Amino acid sequence: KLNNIRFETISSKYYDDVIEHLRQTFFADEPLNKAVNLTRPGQGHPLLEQHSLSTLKDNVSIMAISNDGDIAGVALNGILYGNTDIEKSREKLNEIQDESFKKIFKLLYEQNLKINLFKQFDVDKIFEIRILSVDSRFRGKGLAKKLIEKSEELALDRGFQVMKTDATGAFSQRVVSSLGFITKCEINYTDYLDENGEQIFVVDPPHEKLKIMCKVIN
Repeated sequence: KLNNIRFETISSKYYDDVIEHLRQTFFADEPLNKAVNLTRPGQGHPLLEQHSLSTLKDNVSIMAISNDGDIAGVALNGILYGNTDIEKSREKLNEIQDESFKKIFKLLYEQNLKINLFKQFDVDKIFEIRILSVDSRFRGKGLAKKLIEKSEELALDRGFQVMKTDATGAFSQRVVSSLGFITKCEINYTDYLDENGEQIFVVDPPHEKLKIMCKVIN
């Protein structure tokens, strides 16, 4: 049944299910992952999975569970601290052995250098939406938007004042725009070129831009 969907904060007993959901329905089809053939469904990826698990452990992610306990969708959210040493990401960047993964990491890193949301809003932590995923069986039910609404409700509960997402896809961008998020930084995939003038990411329509977007919630 496509109804009686429940929303809950993701706890450890569910990590396996959630990671499986991501392997099966999300990772391979995300615009940038797809552009560089990062992986295929069910196969997963050690780095993607490590990152998702570390995110889950922030205890601010939301899942939509169906009547029979299937993961209908998730919002994997993480906490960004203003006091985290930047160096971190440099080392991480120069540590990766997966060429394809490194390209994505680098684009996200580089764009994030162009703004400082901690200073702009005078906050020491930011609630980051990292993955927004809905299982194909459950599309057309408005779950993606609900997952973000629920994420904002939890963020407010935990005393956050600013939410952020680095949205790589057009559907997620439209969802968060509809909920009041504003673009702070953006770049067209057709404009992000290697030294020889060829695109680093050749991305399938309708995905055209990476947008770093944010919302003041309190």
